[PDB]
Amino acid sequence: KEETKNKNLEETNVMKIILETKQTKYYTELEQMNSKFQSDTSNKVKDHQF
Amino acid sequence: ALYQLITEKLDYSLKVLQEKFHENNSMCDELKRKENNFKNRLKQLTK
Repeated sequence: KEETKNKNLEETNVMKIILETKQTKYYTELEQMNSKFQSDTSNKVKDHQF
Repeated sequence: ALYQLITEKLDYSLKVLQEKFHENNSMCDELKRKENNFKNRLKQLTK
């Protein structure tokens, strides 16, 4: 009864953290690209307005 | 794709609008000279 929980939790956590390291590898560009658009586009917007 | 094309569109639009602003300023000062000339023509006519 103890062993069932032991193996389940151990393998589950190993897989969870390993796949978490795999997954967390993918995102860097969304917010940065948006912000780096508006940062140099605010002056253009003000030009348009005025 | 949404970023680069729109930013280049706006960078060209800046020139597009500034051209018309400069030409509007030219038409405005030519209007100023024209109205001044008409008013001075009236001045001389009355004299």
